[PDB]
Amino acid sequence: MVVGHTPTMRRVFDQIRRVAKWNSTVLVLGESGTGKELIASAIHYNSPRAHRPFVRLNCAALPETLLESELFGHEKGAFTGAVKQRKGRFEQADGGTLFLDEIGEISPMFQAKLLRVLQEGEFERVGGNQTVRVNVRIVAATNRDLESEVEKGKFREDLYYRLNVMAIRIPPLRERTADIPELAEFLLGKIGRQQGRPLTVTDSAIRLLMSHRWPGNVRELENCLERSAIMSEDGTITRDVVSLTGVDN
Amino acid sequence: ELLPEIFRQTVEHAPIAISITDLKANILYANRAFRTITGYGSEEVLGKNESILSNGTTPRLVYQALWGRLAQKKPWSGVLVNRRKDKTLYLAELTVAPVLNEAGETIYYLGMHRDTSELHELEQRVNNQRLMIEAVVNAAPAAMVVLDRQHRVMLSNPSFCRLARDLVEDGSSESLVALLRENLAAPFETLENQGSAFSGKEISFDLGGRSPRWLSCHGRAIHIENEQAHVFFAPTEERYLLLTINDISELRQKQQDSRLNALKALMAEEELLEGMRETFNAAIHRLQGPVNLISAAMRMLERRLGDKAGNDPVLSAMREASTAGMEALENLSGSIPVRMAESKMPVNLNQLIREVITLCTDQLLAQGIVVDWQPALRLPWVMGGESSLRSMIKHLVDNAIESMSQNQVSRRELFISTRVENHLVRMEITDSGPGIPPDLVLKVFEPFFSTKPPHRVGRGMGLPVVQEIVAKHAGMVHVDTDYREGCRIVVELPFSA
Amino acid sequence: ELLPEIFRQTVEHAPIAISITDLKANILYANRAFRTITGYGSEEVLGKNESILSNGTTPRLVYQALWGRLAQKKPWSGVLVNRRKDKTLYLAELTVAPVLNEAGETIYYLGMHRDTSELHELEQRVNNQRLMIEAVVNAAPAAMVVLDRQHRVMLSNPSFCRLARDLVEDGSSESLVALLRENLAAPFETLENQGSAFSGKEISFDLGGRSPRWLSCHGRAIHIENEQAHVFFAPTEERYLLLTINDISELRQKQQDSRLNALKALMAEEELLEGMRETFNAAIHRLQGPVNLISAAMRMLERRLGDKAGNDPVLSAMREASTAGMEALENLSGSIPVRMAESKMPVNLNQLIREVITLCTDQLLAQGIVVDWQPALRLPWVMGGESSLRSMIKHLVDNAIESMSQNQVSRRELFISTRVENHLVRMEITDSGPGIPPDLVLKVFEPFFSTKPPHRVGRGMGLPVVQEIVAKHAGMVHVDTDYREGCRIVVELPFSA
Ligand SMILES: Cc1cc2nc3c(=O)[nH]c(=O)nc-3n(C[C@H](O)[C@H](O)[C@H](O)COP(=O)(O)OP(=O)(O)OC[C@H]3O[C@@H](n4cnc5c(N)ncnc54)[C@H](O)[C@@H]3O)c2cc1C
Ligand SMILES: Cc1cc2nc3c(=O)[nH]c(=O)nc-3n(C[C@H](O)[C@H](O)[C@H](O)COP(=O)(O)OP(=O)(O)OC[C@H]3O[C@@H](n4cnc5c(N)ncnc54)[C@H](O)[C@@H]3O)c2cc1C
Ligand SMILES: Nc1ncnc2c1ncn2[C@@H]1O[C@H](COP(=O)(O)OP(=O)(O)O)[C@@H](O)[C@H]1O
Ligand SMILES: Nc1ncnc2c1ncn2[C@@H]1O[C@H](COP(=O)(O)OP(=O)(O)O)[C@@H](O)[C@H]1O
Ligand SMILES: Nc1ncnc2c1ncn2[C@@H]1O[C@H](COP(=O)(O)OP(=O)(O)O)[C@@H](O)[C@H]1O
Repeated sequence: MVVGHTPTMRRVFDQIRRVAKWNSTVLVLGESGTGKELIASAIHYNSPRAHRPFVRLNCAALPETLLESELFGHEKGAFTGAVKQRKGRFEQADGGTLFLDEIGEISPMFQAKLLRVLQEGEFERVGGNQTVRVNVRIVAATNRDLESEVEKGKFREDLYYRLNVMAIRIPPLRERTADIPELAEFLLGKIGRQQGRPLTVTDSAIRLLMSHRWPGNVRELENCLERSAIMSEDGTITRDVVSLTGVDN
Repeated sequence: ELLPEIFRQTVEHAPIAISITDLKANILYANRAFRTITGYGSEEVLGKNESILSNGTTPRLVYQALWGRLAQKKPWSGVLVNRRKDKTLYLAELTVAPVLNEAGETIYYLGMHRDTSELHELEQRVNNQRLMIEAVVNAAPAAMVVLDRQHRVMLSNPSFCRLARDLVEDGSSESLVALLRENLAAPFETLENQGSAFSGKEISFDLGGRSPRWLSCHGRAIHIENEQAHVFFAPTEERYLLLTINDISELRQKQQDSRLNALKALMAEEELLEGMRETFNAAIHRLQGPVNLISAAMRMLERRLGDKAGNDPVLSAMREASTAGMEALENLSGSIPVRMAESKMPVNLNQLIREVITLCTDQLLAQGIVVDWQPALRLPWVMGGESSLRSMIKHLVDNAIESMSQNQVSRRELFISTRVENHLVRMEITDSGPGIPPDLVLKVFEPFFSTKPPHRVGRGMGLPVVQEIVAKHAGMVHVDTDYREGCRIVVELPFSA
Repeated sequence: ELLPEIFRQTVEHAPIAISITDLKANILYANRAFRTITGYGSEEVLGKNESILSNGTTPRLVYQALWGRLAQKKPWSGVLVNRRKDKTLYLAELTVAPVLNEAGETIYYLGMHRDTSELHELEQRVNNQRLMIEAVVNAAPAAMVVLDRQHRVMLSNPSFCRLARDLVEDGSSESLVALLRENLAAPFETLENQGSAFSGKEISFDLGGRSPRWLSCHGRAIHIENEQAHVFFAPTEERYLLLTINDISELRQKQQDSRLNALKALMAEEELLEGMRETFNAAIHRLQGPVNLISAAMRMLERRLGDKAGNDPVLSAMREASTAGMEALENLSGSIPVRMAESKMPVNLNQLIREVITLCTDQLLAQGIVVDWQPALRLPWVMGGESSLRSMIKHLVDNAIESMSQNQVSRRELFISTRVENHLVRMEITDSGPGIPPDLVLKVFEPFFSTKPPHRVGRGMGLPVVQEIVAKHAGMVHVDTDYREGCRIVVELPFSA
């Protein structure tokens, strides 16, 4: 389902089903479009927790107060908007795999709290004081440069060390261009079979992929091949057809 | 009333040997045929005793009976063997009667006989042919028997009696025949009614406790023509029935063993393949954690210290620790096996589970575990590596069995079921054990965690492995939490429609 | 020749039914036997036509010959089905002759017959019992042939003719006997000379390139009594031979596969448990490096910080990193599979090297690899676990095949040899693959090492398992530094003297 053959892929791919089996936290280091969500998904489907809930959480998309509440749970009325008591992500996914996207945007004060939990598997509600030992698995992920934040003091160092414990650095597609032909074929073959017509890409676009720096990695690659196929009446994605998807050179 | 010369001509013209002798059996007259049959000339016959025709083979009781009844003035009838002038021997049916004068006194003896060589040549040929059936019957290793229209055993061999002794309590061939008729059914009835020879029909006997005996059954109609004298011009045929029964028991069962053994053989490599992948999945995982924490530390101590960082012995300390691990992570990751595409072939899941149960049956009965297998009548075959899907069965069943040894198992039972639910082949292996503690239902799935100590075969890997096989199929495996009288593991895997 | 009155009494006392008739065949005189044989009384016979004896069953055609031959003054001989007064029917060999007067003119006719019913009831029984032989043989599966004293084919079934077409070029039953006769030898000789039944003589025929066809041969003696009329009172027996052959070819061919297959599982299961144990050492050794280096960082960091060590977020996490490292190291060490006690037994590696190649023959042929195995003529038994020693060879073969598969190899050759050296059983496997560079000859045995490209299934664990199990057997394993045309791995294992 996931393709790649460069030496960098050997670490990332083998790390996928590796940490899949264990209960250890996972930090998925990588820029946008690297696969962090799907790396965790491939991790989950290859984890014994494949049969258990798989939770994806973006720590940057939630307020600090809501972020602390979500992971450990909160009592009713703890903050504005808490109309009903909500079970924490640590407990809702107890025995499950927790994907924490953009883990590096958490506040310094909470970072101390998350540290203790990751050491002993014990945590407290936001407002509760009953210590619960949980066989919880974590999958962190961050594209932020936490090193600057710890350097600037906005990120606690103790947790950052505890967060980058399972660092799986998904390399940019720029360093693994040898995988581009193998990466594109799986998507192109899938969409070609899916649409009922051969969705082929011209050689001119292929040269672009080899020379592309890939700030967005395969996400920008995927958004184009799928749109390109649409206006290619025969499915033959031509570079002009590639251009209509809005991908910058 | 007739002229005496007519009686003289009556004897003379006969084609049989007729002789008139004195009281001493000296031939005084002979017809044309007596010369022809006995080979003696007209002049050579006068005066010779009838004792010359005896060759000594006839019992003396026959001759004394012949002569004894003559002294009683009574005819005597019997069959003799006479010798012709050329010394050839033929069966001569001789009857000698007295010649009574007008006063009733015996004056002469009468010697008549007819050629009956054909008679004996055919009964002995019958006796020989009767011996032919008796001897040929004795030779067949296949239990063979000839049945008449009433299905009576006319001849049986030791093997059929041995089969009767081996298959029937009494050891009699007749009793063995009765049982075979019921099992043969159509081929026997077709043979009985139409006489059509049937060959190669296999039947099965499950006698309990012993491997069922599978027999190769063959048969043919055996035809006898009518013998009675009045049907010489129009013989009519009857029908016996032949049943030939050959032992092919070990042949058919042994087919099961090899495929059963290739079954455990082919799967046996995967748990290594998953085991080698799983066992090594622990190496980097345990390394990846502590190592990366250090890899950050160099970038940590570097940024705040900046220029002085390069002179900090601490900054070198974590760098060395991180670099050593990073080398391992690359070397450990770079040499990981890449699975070859195991030939995806049509796999009969019920076929395997019926088979894997056969391999693991012995240790199930060792614990008194009742194996109740209910293969799905119509289960689609999955396009995949037979070996890999085969392997995951043993991992799940074995661990459940070890729970069968625990005293919480009031009744020791192994339950294996296959069904298609949610468009997936749902494999449920339920057991009557104490089960897994609810808090440890997943920690057991953690690699190397074993509630039973790792001091036994409990590498904490069987549950991780089944997931990897299940995961390789993009499936899902879970323990049914509703069942608490043991551990019920549920495996959902895609199948080829 | 004698007195006329004797002839009249000769007919009266004649044992056969004799009657003197006119030209129309009306009986004028009857003898005692005619009454006894035909059942007609003396007075009831006089004046009655001979047609009373006629039943109509006999064809009318013969009667023209009967009456016709009388016209030319010639005897007529034939067999008729006569009718007695009680209406019973018997075979009557009737001869009719004319009665001449002194002038040579026919004056009277003679009726004269003999009972031949017993003759026919047996010749039909001959034909009947003959047909028993012809039929029974056809449906029997086992190939059987009836042989005379000169080994001539007396009887054969379609299967024997089919077997002749299958075992002999010409397809003749007689030629099949020649091929079958040579192989049987002693059981056939014992049966022929002494008539002793032999059962279960199994012979193997190797067709060449095909599965050898095994035939189960059984043979009994057939007895024929003498038929000639002269042995009526003392028949003499002769001996023929029946061979009965059943095919047991398919069973034996399937028999080898099960043992081959069953043993495939044993090795694969064994290498898993052994493969586990050595990965532990690499994991523990691999983990120990970074983890200890993590450990050392804390104390050296603590000393500089002093009182600030308590509140240093840097120190706390790295403190745990060693703590996790200590826990990680402990988890690996304590979870080693404690092998169920492997009976350290004398094991002959020569037996196993034959197995593995037969086990591994499938993959070797796919790549066009020539396998040269040179088992030691006398290999002393290796003391140790047969389960452990069996996995040894496949690990070394797995090393060759995977590197053998790399396309850098143009010529694909695999050489295996065994010998005894220095009180140790020394084994070597040599291939034509890329090989081990001289500098890597020794550190390929440090666990997990592998330079094989990731494209192949490179566990890096074969030699280490050999190193692991070799250590279990108090031996030594190393790769020959001198060989550069491939890889030559040396395994030394002590043997039970
Ligand atoms: C009319 C007639 C026809 C015969 N036809 C035949 C024939 O076709 N084939 C054949 O084998 N035999 C025939 N016999 C019998 C024959 O006469 C011999 O008895 C017989 O052959 C046995 O002879 P042997 O020398 O082997 O035995 P022997 O011991 O010489 O005689 C056998 C038995 O017959 C008795 N016996 C023999 N001769 C006389 C006699 N004259 N008076 C009283 N008792 C006597 C003996 O006491 C003894 O019990 C016939 C006899 C008669 C009267
Ligand atoms: C001495 C003697 C003994 C016989 N014994 C027997 C016996 O034991 N059993 C038996 O079945 N038959 C016997 N026959 C034959 C018998 O006479 C009949 O031929 C026979 O019974 C068939 O009779 P039908 O009425 O079926 O046929 P029919 O047609 O009456 O006769 C059969 C054939 O014989 C011819 N034939 C019949 N009678 C005479 C005759 N008087 N002169 C010339 N030709 C004639 C006919 O032309 C015809 O071709 C005997 C004949 C003779 C002379
Ligand atoms: N190694 C890979 N092989 C194949 N596809 C990949 C790989 N990495 C990323 N992708 C593709 O990139 C797309 C977006 O990945 P995403 O999870 O958004 O990465 P990120 O978390 O870095 O944004 C996915 O649809 C996925 O198919
Ligand atoms: N069916 C089951 N019933 C009870 N316990 C089980 C069952 N399956 C697994 N377990 C538990 O899971 C633990 C780990 O098993 P696993 O990880 O499969 O490898 P291993 O059994 O070799 O340790 C065992 O200690 C066992 O107690
Ligand atoms: N029989 C062999 N043929 C070719 N190369 C071998 C052989 N055995 C070992 N090697 C080389 O030595 C290295 C280590 O082998 P080993 O430790 O047995 O495990 P693996 O062969 O799986 O790497 C391999 O990377 C391979 O290049």
